[PDB]
Amino acid sequence: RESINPWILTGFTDAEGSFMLRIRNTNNRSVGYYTSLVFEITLHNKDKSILENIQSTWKVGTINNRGDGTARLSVTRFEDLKVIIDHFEKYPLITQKLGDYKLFKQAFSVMENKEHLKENGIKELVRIKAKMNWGLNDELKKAFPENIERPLINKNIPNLKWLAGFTSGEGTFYVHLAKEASGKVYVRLRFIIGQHIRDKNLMNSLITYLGCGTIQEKNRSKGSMLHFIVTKFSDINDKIIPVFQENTLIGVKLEDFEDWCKVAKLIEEKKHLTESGLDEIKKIKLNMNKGRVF
DNA sequence: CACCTTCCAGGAATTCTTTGGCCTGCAC
DNA sequence: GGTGCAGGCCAAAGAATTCCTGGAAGGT
Ligand SMILES: [Ca+2]
Ligand SMILES: [Ca+2]
Repeated sequence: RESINPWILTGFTDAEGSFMLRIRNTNNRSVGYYTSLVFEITLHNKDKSILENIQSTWKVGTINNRGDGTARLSVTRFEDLKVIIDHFEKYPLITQKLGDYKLFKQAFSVMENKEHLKENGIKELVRIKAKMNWGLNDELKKAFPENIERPLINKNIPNLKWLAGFTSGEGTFYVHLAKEASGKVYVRLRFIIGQHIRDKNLMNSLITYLGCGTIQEKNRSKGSMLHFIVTKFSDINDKIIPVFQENTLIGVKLEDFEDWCKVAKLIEEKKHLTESGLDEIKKIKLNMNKGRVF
């Protein structure tokens, strides 16, 4: 179906997706190496439509339906990769994934000269794979004793469309219920984004760019990880909800968000204290997030 | 028959979600 | 014979995501 806005695309890619450089020796007597370039996303079936719309937008890559209960989009056809690179040069990433993507681009240029089939090709492309992702496997580590640091990237959030894309990937909207013996049962709206410590910068940018929220480190559970949380109702209703209302989310999360706002209006109309409306809230919370059923 | 690329399917590691509960300090 | 609540904190678990790999089907 439909295609996606470019910045929504880049944002969602910062959240999910991987750029990978395969370097595998030849099963043939050829003492050489075959080098593959792959950009692939793997999601729960709920969001398969996204995988389509990405395809529909790039018109490259294949979409495989897995038995894992997930769906995967792969782009490895060499010339098709141009599309990808063309995109992320006109709409760059901002998370640490940018680093990996850049190495991707680098590798592509090395293979574009068709020199990868050359000894020089092998020498350079390994120097690249060592830097991106988990680096070299043990085999390539023994075959190529070499010297390979890595500084953190600190880019600024481009716009709100990027945020709607990214949040559609890694954001969360939670309705917290605490029900003293008063029996009342309190309601609270939380908007959470969980990131690895390496993306601390992004987190910081988040607060300033939204002008609200608070960062909770989470190290007594080793992930590492840390969270960006917004719960103050003034900020949720005056700062968060309008953002994602004018820059719509994508994927099932949108529906979640919508139900979220249902709760938010009820909490604004003060109808959350009456038990009937509180029942309405409970019903919504029960049928969203992990509770929704597709 | 051979190189090489593009694809699928599998899978282990781990990074997200998503989920709660506890605490505190104002207003009143 | 302070207390109710909103705005914060503390975290866990599994599963959705991150990466990688083996094997083989398409083009020359
Ligand atoms: Ca992710
Ligand atoms: Ca997600």
